[PDB]
Amino acid sequence: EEASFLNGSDVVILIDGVEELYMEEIKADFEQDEQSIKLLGCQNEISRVGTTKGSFSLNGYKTDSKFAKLGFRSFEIIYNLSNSETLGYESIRLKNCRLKKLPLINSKAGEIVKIEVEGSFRGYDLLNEL
Amino acid sequence: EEASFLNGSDVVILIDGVEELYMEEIKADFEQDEQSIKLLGCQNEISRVGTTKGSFSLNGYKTDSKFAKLGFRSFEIIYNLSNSETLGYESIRLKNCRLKKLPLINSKAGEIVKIEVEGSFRGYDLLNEL
Amino acid sequence: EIPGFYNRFKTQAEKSTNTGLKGRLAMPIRANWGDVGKVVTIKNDLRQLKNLFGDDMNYSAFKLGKLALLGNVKELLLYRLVDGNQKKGTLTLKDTTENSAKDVIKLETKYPTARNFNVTIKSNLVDSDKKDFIFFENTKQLFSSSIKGTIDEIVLEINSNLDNEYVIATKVADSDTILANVVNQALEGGNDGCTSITNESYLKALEEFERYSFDSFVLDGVADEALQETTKAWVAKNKELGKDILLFLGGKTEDNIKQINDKSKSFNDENIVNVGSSAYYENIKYTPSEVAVYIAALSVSKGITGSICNAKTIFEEVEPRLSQSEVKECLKSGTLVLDFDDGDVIIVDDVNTFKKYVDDKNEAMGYISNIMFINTINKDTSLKRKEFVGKIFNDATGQTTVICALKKYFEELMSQGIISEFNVDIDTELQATAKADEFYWKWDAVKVDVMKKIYGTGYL
Amino acid sequence: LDLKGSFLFDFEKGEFVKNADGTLKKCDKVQAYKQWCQKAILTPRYKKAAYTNIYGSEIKDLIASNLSQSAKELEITRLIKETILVHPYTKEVGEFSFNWLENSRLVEYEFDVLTIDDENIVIDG
Amino acid sequence: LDLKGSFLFDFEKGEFVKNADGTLKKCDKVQAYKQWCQKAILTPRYKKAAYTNIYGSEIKDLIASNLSQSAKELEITRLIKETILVHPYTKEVGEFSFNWLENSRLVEYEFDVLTIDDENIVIDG
Amino acid sequence: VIDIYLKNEKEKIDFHFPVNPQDSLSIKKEKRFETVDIVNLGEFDIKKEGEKIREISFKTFLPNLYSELKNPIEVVAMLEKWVDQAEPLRLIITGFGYNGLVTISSFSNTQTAGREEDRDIEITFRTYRELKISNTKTDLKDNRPNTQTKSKIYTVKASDTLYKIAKNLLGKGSRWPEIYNIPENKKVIGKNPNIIKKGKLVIPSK
Repeated sequence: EEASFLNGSDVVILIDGVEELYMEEIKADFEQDEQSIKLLGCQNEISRVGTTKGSFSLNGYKTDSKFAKLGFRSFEIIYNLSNSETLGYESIRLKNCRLKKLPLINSKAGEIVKIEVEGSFRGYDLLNEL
Repeated sequence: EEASFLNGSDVVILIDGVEELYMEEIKADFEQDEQSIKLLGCQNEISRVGTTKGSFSLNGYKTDSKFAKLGFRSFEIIYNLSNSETLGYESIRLKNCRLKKLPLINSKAGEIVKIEVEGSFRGYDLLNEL
Repeated sequence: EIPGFYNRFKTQAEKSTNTGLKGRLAMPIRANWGDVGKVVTIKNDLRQLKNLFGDDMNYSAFKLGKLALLGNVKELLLYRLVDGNQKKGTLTLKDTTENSAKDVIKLETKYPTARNFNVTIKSNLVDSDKKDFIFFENTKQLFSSSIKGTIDEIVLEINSNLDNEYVIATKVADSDTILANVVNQALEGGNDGCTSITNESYLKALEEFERYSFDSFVLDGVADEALQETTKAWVAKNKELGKDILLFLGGKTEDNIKQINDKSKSFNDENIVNVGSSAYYENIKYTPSEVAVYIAALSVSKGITGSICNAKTIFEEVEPRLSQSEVKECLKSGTLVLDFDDGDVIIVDDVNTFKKYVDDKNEAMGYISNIMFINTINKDTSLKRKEFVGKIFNDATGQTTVICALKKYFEELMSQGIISEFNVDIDTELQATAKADEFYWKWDAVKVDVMKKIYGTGYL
Repeated sequence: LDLKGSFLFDFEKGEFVKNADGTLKKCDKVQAYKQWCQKAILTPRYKKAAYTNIYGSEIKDLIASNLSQSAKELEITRLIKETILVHPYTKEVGEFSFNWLENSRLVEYEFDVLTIDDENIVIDG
Repeated sequence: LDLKGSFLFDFEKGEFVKNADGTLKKCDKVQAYKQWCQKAILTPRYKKAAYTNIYGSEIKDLIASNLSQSAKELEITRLIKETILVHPYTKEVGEFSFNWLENSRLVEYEFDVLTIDDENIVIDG
Repeated sequence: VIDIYLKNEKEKIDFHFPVNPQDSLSIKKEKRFETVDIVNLGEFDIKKEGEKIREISFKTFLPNLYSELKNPIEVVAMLEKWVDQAEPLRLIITGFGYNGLVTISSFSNTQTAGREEDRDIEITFRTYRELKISNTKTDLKDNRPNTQTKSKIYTVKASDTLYKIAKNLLGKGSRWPEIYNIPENKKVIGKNPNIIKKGKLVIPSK
């Protein structure tokens, strides 16, 4: 047993090839509409794969009008997670992603102006596997 | 790394060109009904853009019958967020917005008379990008 | 080839039908042609057998090899048994310009044989500076080619062309002028060694076969008692070495039902099978020893799932036709008998020689399919054994790994529908004294059998 | 039906096989049909003016086509199948197989079925 | 059909081309048709009383129209297409293109297809 | 991998669909038969010898910007033109493994509220067939579809002869007087049909 975990401090995100270092949360999932159909002779139901759909959520602290200016244009998100205790790093890129809604305005009381972005992505590429 | 965030204290809101400084919360989103359809040969689903719909929520402390008197008339909301640590400011205006419901009455116990407004807006304009 | 469209046509018999076959068989064949004194594998192709050992039906190679091939065996391990006295067809060709007629080229058959390879060289009518070298097998042309007069090219050209799988040229000496014209000069001096095969010579094939692995072994269509007893001991020896070989035999041609049944009763090993009937195939008789080749091939080809309880054989007629009582005696004696039914020769009941005891659980051991099922599992476990003997740490995790491997392997047999229920577990008794390669385990399974008989009762 | 025999022609040598008598080697109806099938495959369509539009194939023209691999496989199946089936003796051609043994160099199989290959029902009143 | 030839007329010079003999330069049916097409395009409809309602176009009147750019593009396509197609020799006109090279000053292309441009099927029983 | 190709021939256009057929393809097959009842026996099925026309349908969208591409408006105009084409179209579907002559029965485009540049398409095809209206004897069947097209005007080559042009370009070859009797062909060709020159433009009939 050894400590080889990873921390969000190591996260590096290039929104369209630009380091959006101000994003303090990110998550992306690649789900499949697995059809499940029940066969006559088989007791247990059979699950059949289907087409995949990529969704991603990304929220941070506002520092400019980047996303509002970006609009619904297609773009790319490159995510790099690097182990610092030992060398090696994971690197992912969402092949073609679009926003589902512009967080046009958001603010409340004395709190910092947080920004939340949600969208979908067609596909992905796994550039490094650790 | 440097501190260049923004705080809701810097928020300036002109409801129909009038400083409604008593609103201590605002948020507006500009969402799109992104159609998602699955193609025969492509494993991953294809997402197709659609028409946009603008929604906004705005709540504060009551100080007059402005909103009840306003009714469902169309109007404009100009939002200005200004960086104070460094110069520069964002400026948005919701091009054509209407209330979805008049908060006609609301009060409870010894609490301050808060007011909550929800509506939709047809479009927007980005007047400054920081 | 040039870019473009090319096409050919082939008879449907030339289809690559070798896919999907099963089983491995061995044979100490007598052959007129091919490699001598070694085992060779054939992938169930008639042409491959034809090229490797010719097509002389007089010789046991092509004859029995064809029958085993018709049995749909995945791989046939043929050994060219020989008497000795082995020789290759050879010839020496001579030069013209030297009045002494200098010998310059020696030709030789690719393999030892006695067939009539012949050479005819004539002046090339287009150009005397060349000559046409036509290679013959008896009166049949076998290969033709024109050649330059220089000796080195002539040996090269003979060894160059595709159709010289039969003969290889060799230079004895150099010369300038072309070889002398000759017609149909036989490559004398060869010998196939089929003459007067010794009883002992079979034993050489046995030892050679031992290094290989095969599902069953069948004799070369010979009912000699000494060979059968020798092979009986040989197969029994290989069982003690872990090699589970199934033996197929057939009694002598003149043996009656009494002799055959006594022979089967005399040795009732479950690894031994006696054929008690000759058979016909396009007017060519096959003695019970010869028929055992086809019986062995069918049993081996069926593998685990199938059986030959009522398989329709390729044969056309069986000389000894037995009544039900005679069938019952032969079947009770462990004799495997083919029966004629409505123009069809059908093997009956899948029996082996083991019928004397059938002590309760050993009743199943009297059938070939049951024994084949048992032997294959032992082979599969033996394969998995040798991957771990003294090569994995004998710990509980490692032992659990072995059990997981064996348990999953049996689960594949469940997927085939072969087995209804199975269990594999730690042999706690023999586990009390474990060592590096002496971990011990136990198992038992319930083989699914093929439907054999039906009883109907018409209530009225 | 009464199809008739024809004369052998070794496509390997590109010459007619003739007996020692010197007469050309006759052969069976079925042999003639197989001889015809290979010839029709090798004859490009619409180009050799002796024959009508029915005869011949178009496999050579497919080489220059820009269709994908899978599309070319179907076109090969259509072209070979159409060319052969014009003969009365053909019953069915199919079971096509393909093997792109190199990056862009192909080997394909197909199986032909004769009229005589049909299975006949056995019954009479 | 038997369309007939006509006489050249250099639209650049606005005069008939005549040979050194002094006779007007005759030209081919297809040349005559091309000569006719340009003339019909330049002839406004309903205004030059010599011709019936079939002849002529209305492109000039579209200039004063208040329709949007895209609407004017379709009207140009309709007007040019309608004017040309009256001729028997026309098969099809289309593939229109537009380029508003300045703010409100336009250049457009279109492609004409003759009756002879048709492709004919090759077959007979 | 899946692709769709429509190889029009009367217009030598090899259209390739930019977009795969949305959700799912499907082709039916139904044996052509009739049902008949018999007194005291009941229903029976009688097969009818003829085959049956069957349809292939799907839907797509012609995107504005994507691999070869063209404007959706022109593509719709292309297909709508092809709908009225009497001559058949060759449809090939790679992954589905379909290949045969078809003709477009119905076609429809659509502009959604957003995505105004794209055009949602719903198309339907019908399996195509042909109607082929002394010394009786067995001969080759006329199964080959005759889908091949040539220009309506021919440029004579060096080795050509008027009979050869007729056979290559009009079938039987004895059809040459049809080419010659056209007055334009008579004018360009000499008064001797047997004599011809490389270049002369010739107009096959129809």
